[PDB]
Amino acid sequence: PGSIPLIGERFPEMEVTTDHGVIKLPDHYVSQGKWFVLFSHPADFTPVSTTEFVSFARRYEDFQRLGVDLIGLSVDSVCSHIKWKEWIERHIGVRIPFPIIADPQGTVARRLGLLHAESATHTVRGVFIVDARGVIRTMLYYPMELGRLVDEILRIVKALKLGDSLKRAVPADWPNNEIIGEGLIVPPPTTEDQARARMESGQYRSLDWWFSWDTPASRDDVEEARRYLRRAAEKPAKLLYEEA
Amino acid sequence: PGSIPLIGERFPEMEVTTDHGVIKLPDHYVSQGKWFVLFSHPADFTPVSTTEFVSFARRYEDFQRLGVDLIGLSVDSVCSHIKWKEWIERHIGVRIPFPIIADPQGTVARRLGLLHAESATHTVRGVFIVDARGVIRTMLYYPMELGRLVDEILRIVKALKLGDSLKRAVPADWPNNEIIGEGLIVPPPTTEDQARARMESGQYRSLDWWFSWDTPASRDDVEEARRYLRRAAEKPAKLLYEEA
Amino acid sequence: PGSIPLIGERFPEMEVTTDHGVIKLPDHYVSQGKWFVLFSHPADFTPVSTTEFVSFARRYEDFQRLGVDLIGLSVDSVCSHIKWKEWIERHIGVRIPFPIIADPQGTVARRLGLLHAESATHTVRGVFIVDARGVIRTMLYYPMELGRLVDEILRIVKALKLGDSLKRAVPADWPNNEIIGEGLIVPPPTTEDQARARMESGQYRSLDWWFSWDTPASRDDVEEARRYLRRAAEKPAKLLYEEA
Amino acid sequence: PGSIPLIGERFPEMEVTTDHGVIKLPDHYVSQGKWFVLFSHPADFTPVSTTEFVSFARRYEDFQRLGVDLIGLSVDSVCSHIKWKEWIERHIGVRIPFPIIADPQGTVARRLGLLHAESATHTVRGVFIVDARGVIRTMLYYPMELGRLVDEILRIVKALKLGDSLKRAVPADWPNNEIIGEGLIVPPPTTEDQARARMESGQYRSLDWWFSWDTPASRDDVEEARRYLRRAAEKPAKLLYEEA
Amino acid sequence: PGSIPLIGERFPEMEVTTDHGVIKLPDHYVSQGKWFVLFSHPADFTPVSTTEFVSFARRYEDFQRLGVDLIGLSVDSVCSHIKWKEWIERHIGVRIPFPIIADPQGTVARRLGLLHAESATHTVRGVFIVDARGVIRTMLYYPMELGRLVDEILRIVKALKLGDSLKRAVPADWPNNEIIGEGLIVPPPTTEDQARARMESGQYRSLDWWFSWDTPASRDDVEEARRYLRRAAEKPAKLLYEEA
Amino acid sequence: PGSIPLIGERFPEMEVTTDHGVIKLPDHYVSQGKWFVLFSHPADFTPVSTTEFVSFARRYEDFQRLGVDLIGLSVDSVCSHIKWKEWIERHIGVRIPFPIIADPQGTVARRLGLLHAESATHTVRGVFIVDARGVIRTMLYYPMELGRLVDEILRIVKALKLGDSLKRAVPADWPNNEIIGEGLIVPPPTTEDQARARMESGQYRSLDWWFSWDTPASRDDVEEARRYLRRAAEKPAKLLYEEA
Amino acid sequence: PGSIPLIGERFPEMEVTTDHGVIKLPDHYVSQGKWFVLFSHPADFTPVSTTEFVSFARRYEDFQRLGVDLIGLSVDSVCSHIKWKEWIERHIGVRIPFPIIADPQGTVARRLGLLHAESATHTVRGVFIVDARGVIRTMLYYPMELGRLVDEILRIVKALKLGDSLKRAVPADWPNNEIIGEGLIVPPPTTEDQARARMESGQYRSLDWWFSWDTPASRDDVEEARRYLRRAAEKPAKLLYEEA
Amino acid sequence: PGSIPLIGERFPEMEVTTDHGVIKLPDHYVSQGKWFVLFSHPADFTPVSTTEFVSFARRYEDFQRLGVDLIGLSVDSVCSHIKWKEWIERHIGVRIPFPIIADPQGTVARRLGLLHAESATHTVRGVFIVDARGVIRTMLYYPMELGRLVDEILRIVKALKLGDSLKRAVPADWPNNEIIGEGLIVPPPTTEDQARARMESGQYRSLDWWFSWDTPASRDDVEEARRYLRRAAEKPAKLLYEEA
Repeated sequence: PGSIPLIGERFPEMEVTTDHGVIKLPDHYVSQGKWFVLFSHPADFTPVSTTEFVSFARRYEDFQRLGVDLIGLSVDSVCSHIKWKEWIERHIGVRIPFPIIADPQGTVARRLGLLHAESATHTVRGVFIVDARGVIRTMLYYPMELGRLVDEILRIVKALKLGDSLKRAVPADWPNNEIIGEGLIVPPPTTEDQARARMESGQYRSLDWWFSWDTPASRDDVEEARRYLRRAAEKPAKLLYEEA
Repeated sequence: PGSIPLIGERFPEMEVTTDHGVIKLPDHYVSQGKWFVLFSHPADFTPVSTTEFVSFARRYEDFQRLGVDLIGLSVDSVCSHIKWKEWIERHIGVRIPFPIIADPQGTVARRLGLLHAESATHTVRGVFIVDARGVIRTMLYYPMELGRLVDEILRIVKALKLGDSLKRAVPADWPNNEIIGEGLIVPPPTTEDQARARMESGQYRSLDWWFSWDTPASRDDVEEARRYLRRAAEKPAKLLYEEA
Repeated sequence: PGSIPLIGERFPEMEVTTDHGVIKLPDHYVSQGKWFVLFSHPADFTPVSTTEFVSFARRYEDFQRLGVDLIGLSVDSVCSHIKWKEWIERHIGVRIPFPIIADPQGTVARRLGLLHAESATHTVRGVFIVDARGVIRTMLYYPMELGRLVDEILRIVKALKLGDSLKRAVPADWPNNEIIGEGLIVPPPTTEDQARARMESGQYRSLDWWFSWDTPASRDDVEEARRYLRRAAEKPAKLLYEEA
Repeated sequence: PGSIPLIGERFPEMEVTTDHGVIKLPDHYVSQGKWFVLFSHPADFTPVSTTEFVSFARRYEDFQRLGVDLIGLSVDSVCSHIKWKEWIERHIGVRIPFPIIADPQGTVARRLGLLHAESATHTVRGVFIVDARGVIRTMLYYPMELGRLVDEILRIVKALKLGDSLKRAVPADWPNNEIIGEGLIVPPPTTEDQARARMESGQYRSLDWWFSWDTPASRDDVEEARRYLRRAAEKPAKLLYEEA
Repeated sequence: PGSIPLIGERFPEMEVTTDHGVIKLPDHYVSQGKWFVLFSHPADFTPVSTTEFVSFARRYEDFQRLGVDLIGLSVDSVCSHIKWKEWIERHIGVRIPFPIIADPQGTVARRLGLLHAESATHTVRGVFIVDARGVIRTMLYYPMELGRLVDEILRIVKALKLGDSLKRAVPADWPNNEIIGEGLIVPPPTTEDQARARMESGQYRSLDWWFSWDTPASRDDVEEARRYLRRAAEKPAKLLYEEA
Repeated sequence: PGSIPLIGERFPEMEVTTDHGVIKLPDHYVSQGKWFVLFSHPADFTPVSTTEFVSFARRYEDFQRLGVDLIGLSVDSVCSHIKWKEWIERHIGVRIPFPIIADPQGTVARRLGLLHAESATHTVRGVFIVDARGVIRTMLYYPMELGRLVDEILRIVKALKLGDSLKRAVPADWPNNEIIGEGLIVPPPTTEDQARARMESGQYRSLDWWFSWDTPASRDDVEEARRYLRRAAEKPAKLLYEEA
Repeated sequence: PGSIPLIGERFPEMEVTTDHGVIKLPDHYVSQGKWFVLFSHPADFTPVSTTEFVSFARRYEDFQRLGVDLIGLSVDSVCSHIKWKEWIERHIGVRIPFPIIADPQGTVARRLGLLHAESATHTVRGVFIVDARGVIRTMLYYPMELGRLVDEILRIVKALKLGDSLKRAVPADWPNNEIIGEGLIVPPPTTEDQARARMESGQYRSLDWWFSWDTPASRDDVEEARRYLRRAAEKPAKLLYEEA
Repeated sequence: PGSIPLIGERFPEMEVTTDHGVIKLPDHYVSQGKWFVLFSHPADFTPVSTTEFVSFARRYEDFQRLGVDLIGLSVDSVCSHIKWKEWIERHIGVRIPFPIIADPQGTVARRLGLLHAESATHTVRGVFIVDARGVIRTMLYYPMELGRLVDEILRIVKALKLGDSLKRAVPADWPNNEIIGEGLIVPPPTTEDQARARMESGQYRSLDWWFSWDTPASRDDVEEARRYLRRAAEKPAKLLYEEA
């Protein structure tokens, strides 16, 4: 096994070198009132990693609408990062606008547990979702051989921010949940007195005293979440390889 | 501040008590030639967890068809697991067919790093995808306040089985990748000789010696994967709360 | 092979989550000048445990009259505790009025030595009798297979309270001791001069200088304690399973 | 705190010196197919301890009916044990037929955790109920100031032995339980398949799939157990101090 | 082997429970300007031990007249001590007026090295002679099978007090030394100059510069010591077993 | 602050250099079926030590009659021992026939715990009484300022040999015990069955079941032990200083 | 400070990943009878490193002619190495024919002491000259800001090989030493007999018994070495930036 | 198996005994605004070491022009150093003007990592180039059997001082680099913003945004550096051996 930071912990304090300059994490993003998604890839000039950078870049505006910044990470150095970006700009027609951390001695990698048994030398496809307080909200470890579904990363941040802003929990497969649809869950009672007050209140649709929900998300909130999933499910209109 | 098992490692040898009896992991599933998805939830008779069990139960046939079994985990005991499943079948009309681990002392939870800072006593929403050799392939850690997207778990398992059988890596957002669509990536050359040989075979479409791909997945495999994402993107025709 | 708290020790300082909320032990009871009985059971929705909650519930007023509060404990979570009590009130027609601690990681169980070799993950049927100063006075460890005698727990608390106020030791089987009946024992002399002086005073009935007693308990005190034992001896007029 | 052996563990292998000679525990009883109750008292020529020794002696034949032997324990030496026994025979008219362990260095006391904070030098009123396989079944810790209810010790050994022979769990306050009276509880199902097979059997009375029971105890078993409690509840005919 | 306090060290600071109450050693005696003889015996109601208690009691005035208190010690408890003294008073006609320490966990015994290989559980027949400054002057260890010669304990104390007050060393077998009779020895010179001065000054009988003596002990001092040995040598006119 | 060998332990294996040659303790005496008395003195050419060597020398014959050998010990060298013995024969007229260990680095002294607080460099007046099996039977520690009573060392070996051969314990002050005179004590019963059998057998004089004795020592054994004490008590006929 | 391997030691046993594949050092070269120069550079697509790779590639045949292989090293990955080589081939017209180690976790850099205080993450410009036995012969540490003089690296391996072949030491600045020109030094005598015999044999030119030399190097070996230094001294007629 | 101080670190503080007296390193040279080259040699009166001292002595002027002092090091004592220098002056006609450290117990050698496997006892041919701030700028380790090229030591210090004053990196083989001749390299951009600003400024000749250079070294700086290399490549005019 290996060590990791945990959901509910402050992202560990660290200075990192990127292709945009030196930055402190998580302070650089807190100070801007921004969430960030830190994600890792094994090495520059690798194909699955290249497809993921293009996916993130296509979705950069959707992340900006949510007040979310993107930052990559591999063990390759800054000049390799910049050459790889230039190659993607020239050959695929896509500009990567977000920084990439250079982590040559694996210092960041070992701190975030991004070195798995699949490779002693190269990080797996780690994803840290960090809110504007610098708190880790969600962690995903995908392997070398499988690209990420970047639309699920938008769904996660949109639903987490909706949860925070309405004091609600978010049901499976939201906003297309099979029980309550675009409904959001009221945090259950934690005492018998709260359980009673809730059974007697009639304020919410309920299946039991522990399962109440309402529909407090705006139609804009619901449809933007659904658009991410519709894009994931859509056959692309024109493949970028064709005009390359 | 927590330890996890790692991608590429054997799922740790353990005996667990489920509401179906005592089993050895990963042996029980390895012996049947099955993959398994082990996932955790904080406690029984909690609403997000209930929406997730209903989502998994709706997808159970989709998992079975792939040669994949499901096993749950919370810190609650077997009698609570059985009462909760009875509750779901009676009040929602859905039978949960797969076992749930009872982990009251958190033995399993500490082994798998499922106790994060969000709760000292209750597991987060962890997901271990384990192949038929008993090897961990992917790990996801969703928080208390956010339900999983279960269709992404199906897409991960399908893309992994495809990549394993076709000897390919899977691009971002497969089968709807913006660069190569349903194409799968040839693992890149590891030497200058292999790179020269690959580029002077023209056996594959390529953007560079390190980015080659073909389209070896069948119509059926591709459409199966697209079915998962289309179900994720679509609002269900009727909601299960109406039927209660 | 396990540690325990000891008679004469302060009940250890701890914050516990109950189905009534968060409390500090023993402070929450010391602050009210109340004794408490903390008792454990293996799991919610187990039958012997259900019989014991119903027995405690029937005796709640008897405990209340001595200024003794009740608090249960199992490794199950709050929501399982509230659902279990709801099942008891619905199916047996008895409301459980006292809190149950939820101890999902066995933190409290390990602190009080409630995990024995009968089960690695579930608490035996422990009983801690703690006075208004927060001091452990008596400890009982019943196994999984055997319900407690709750009337003996009343008789212990009543006899302890009498012993403390009257400055007496309590004979075997009080208030029906075969030697001295409802007599209480004068703490024996600790010196030769004290022994000679106790014998020369002839203030008490004696069998020897180390064995003096008197009858200072009131008729109401003795009758209260004899009531507990008569209820334990007599078959209930009507069984609750009947009107179910 | 302090250390103790636990319910479900084999009584610790040990040679003890008693006023009947040296015996190995638990082998000396195992080898005769006998249960034993080992109990402790702080010191010889103490008044509460004397009342308890007389209680146990009066109930000697009730213990032998159950195939249970008695063995005592204090930090006093053999010659003190024999002088104390002679004093009880001479002044109270009661022969103590069962051995007492001499534990001068507290070697046995420390092994069984009989030294609590009430006294660094004298054992509290410990009770270890040990079955004919040498397994600890129940442990009670009464303090210096409070004599035991010896009839509850008979009720425990009778109920444990009945549970063992009829493969049943014993409800609270048996044989006077307020829900099922003299009924004994069928150990609950541990799987969903068994829970369903049980509720389709209609083989037993049931409040739910986890709360089944029947009435397999002999009327002799029931009335003997009730008789221990009726004796506990009975004002004695003639106090033994009268005739001294 | 095993650890001890040594001649010339302060008797270890300790609080001991006696049948006369709690006292602090050596303070209780130092604060009175009294020597004490602490002596041990294996167990109360043993026959050599009884003969030794009677021998000390007969010599109690001789000890008191020298400004020496007696205190005993066994692993037996206070009540046992007092019952044993009652037995000696009633059956031998001798009152034991001095205190006995109760040492049930062997705490004092381990401190004073009174547990030898002859018994793991009961002290041998240790004797600690302690002066009015709390300083250990002499230590004797007699075994279980052999009663002490109490007159030699009187001789040791009288000779040590004479040596201290007259600034002399005491010859072998004093006051019946075969070379110098009742003579006492001048501590020898420690320098060549002191040797020359002494071997010139002619103030003392000498066998050499290192062997000088005088006779500074009063006739009553000498006769007091002779009387201890004369009592040792003479068969008592009447044996206490006869007049019982 | 010192470690000692214990009664009941084998005398520690060691090779010592004496003024008679190198010997192995205890084996040199065990080989011959001899007891030995090892005694120490602070240094050669000290006056108390000289009186003690002369007292041992005069009693050599009494030691040889009991099959006891004598062996001395100081931190002085073999040359000093020979010069010292030659001085005693010339100036006092007494041959020292027994060997003295030379212990220059205090190797033997530290092993036997003979370095006490009185002197960090010179041995106190230790006595080890060792039987023909090489077992330590009694230990005495006299200080620098006080010579031994050698007749008590004879009485100890005599009483011990008599106790061993007759299977008896020896009362206080034997053969002049004030309760039973020259009587020897039968080891007390260790069980109730032995107590009752012994008492009703009438075989011995008794004061109680734990205090039995007879008179199995020959008149010669008794009068020899008494002569030691008579000699200890007698004013010597003529002093050796006068004819010196 | 930091740790290094040393001249005269075996190059540490290690498997390394290069852009030509996986090789074992030093075995891969030892098994071919080849020397190797392992050199490091901080990162790919850095300008000093690029000039050094071009210098090495220009001298590749000079190295091959001596039986010396070249192997580079940086913490950049294999794909980055190959893209950097392509760049050099495309923009400078120079093919890099030798392998580059990929050392992303700095496993090799730490083993060889290539991380200095100038950078925590990137190796300085290290040079290990390793002979055909696998033995380290010479180590150079150039910093980030200063490219190496590759002709001195040729002079070192040429001179070491001559010295090994001819059993000679090589004077400062060989083959242009100011004292002995192209002379090689005879290893000095290690004894006075050798010193006398060396001087008397008149076999060598000599300044003293410890300073003898001859001229055993072929004209071709000398001119090869002089050609390395003349190349180092002469400005190229055409600069490669002008043919880009 | 050796430790070294590193490039970028301050030369370690040490007091060293030389043949010019005690000096403190590096403060002695830092004080004067002087760089120093500290070099080592195995032992005095060894032939390769002699050729090296002569090569340094004859280049002393070139070192003085650069504000560089020289200091030697061997394990030989100060008297040997002075005798050795006298021998070089007398027999070769060359005065050694710089000090030599005496390092008899290898204190300095061990601190600078100058003891390698080639000799446990004698130092290899180490070179520490230390700047006027007392920082280590370059480290060379030549072996016993190979003399240094002292002109490369001048070239290093000349190139380092030039890089420092013009803020430039020095290409391979400067001033005869095969790509840019006497061109000096601008440190590469560390961000994409800097890369773009530099490429659209057109201020520098470039091969790419990471490879910019200009020619800001004076004709004198370039020709002085090139003279070092011309000297190294020139067959000496007359060998000093003939004059000796």
